[PDB]
Amino acid sequence: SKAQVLQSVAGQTLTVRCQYPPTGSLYEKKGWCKEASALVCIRLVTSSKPRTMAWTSRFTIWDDPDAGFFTVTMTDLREEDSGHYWCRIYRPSDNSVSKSVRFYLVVS
Amino acid sequence: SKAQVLQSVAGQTLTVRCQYPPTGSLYEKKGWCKEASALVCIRLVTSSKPRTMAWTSRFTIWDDPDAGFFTVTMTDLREEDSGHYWCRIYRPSDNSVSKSVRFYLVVS
Repeated sequence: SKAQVLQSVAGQTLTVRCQYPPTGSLYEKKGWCKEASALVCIRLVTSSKPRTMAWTSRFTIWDDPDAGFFTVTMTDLREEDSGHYWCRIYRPSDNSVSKSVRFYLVVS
Repeated sequence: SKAQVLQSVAGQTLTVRCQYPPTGSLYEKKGWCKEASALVCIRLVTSSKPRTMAWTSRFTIWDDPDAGFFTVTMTDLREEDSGHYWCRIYRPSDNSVSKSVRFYLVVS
């Protein structure tokens, strides 16, 4: 789909916000992954529970359903981080994707 | 000078890191401003003391000399935020600029 272009420079920190509608008492895992192929997106970080300090190296997610969005943070950008990414939201019931946004990160 | 290009989309949050060398026990105010002309840069936010929650609406700065850099955060980007900006570092002694980095923010 038409990737939204994000651009920064090496050493900086990237912040990406992805909003989503309410699903009641049910919790949807949030994920950030990098496209490796048209049909492979490698998971970089995932929020499994709400308002958790979801770590994993340079990548983190802070998700709060009460706010209606989660924020992905990528620190210490390198040229090699350039590429296509998606923030994805997964359903409990079957891990199907209910919302996904494609981004093109350009780091120079 | 050759502005570094930062690019995002409306609604997102922008993070800008500016590093700087040590000045001992002396504290340099940190500022973020937007170019209005070649010789006018309007101050948007300033850190007057170290590790302070330097507010002022959508813009904030967190500066920590022990870390060697400060971070400017601009939330809720709008198309109108597009333009040239500088993160500046001011000397005690006379408010002269000891370091400044020019950026071009593109928000679509």
